[PDB]
Amino acid sequence: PRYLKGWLEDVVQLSLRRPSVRASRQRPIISLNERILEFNKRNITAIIAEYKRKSPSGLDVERDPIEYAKFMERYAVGLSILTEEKYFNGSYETLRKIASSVSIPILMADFIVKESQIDDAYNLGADTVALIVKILTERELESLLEYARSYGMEPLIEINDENDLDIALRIGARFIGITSRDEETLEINKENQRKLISMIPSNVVKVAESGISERNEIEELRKLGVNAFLIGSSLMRNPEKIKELIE
Repeated sequence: PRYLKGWLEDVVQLSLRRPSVRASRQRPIISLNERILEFNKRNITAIIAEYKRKSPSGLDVERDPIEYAKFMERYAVGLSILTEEKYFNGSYETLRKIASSVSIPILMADFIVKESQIDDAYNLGADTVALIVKILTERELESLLEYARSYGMEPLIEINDENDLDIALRIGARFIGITSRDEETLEINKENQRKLISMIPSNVVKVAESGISERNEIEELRKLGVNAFLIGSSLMRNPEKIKELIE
């Protein structure tokens, strides 16, 4: 991994020791990025709803994950399942049960630093994974991207600054998450998010992440080229909000 400190250094060290799983996957990969493009062509707002019990940027929510996933299956373009344990209270077992229960694309979101976490995602039923440029070196990014693609997955490459974006383009990313939240400091800066979005080629599928709460923001960002929107805590607290954001 890259040189880090504080909680990111910790979570990376923890992730290096994440025990791998032995599970058999049940269904072919279904592409999240391709379904987003299809929603775009159908003029349907594409929201990726996140399931997460806890995070550094919110209070814990304890709700039925299957109920949540089945509700969101009617409206969301895909689901993101947090599986990091210490800071997000995630679990691989929640990923597996949700993936066994719904038929929309599933992104496994964690701090992926080793190949066996990609094996884990595949074996638990996820259709893709996130890779985070802030924590991975160029070499790790290219290797883990190639490995995920060898399973048929197209990872979401997560960026937060111009240097991160340059690397995502350097490694040939086709699917980029532009987060307004700096994972190290938790600062939300949407001016910077919009700047990075404006510098991404048209043929990359772009997901705006963090700080999305109003239909009007979705409309503005769509006009700026954003293809989909990742929304977590607001929907953990009030799942029905997704209905307003799509209409």
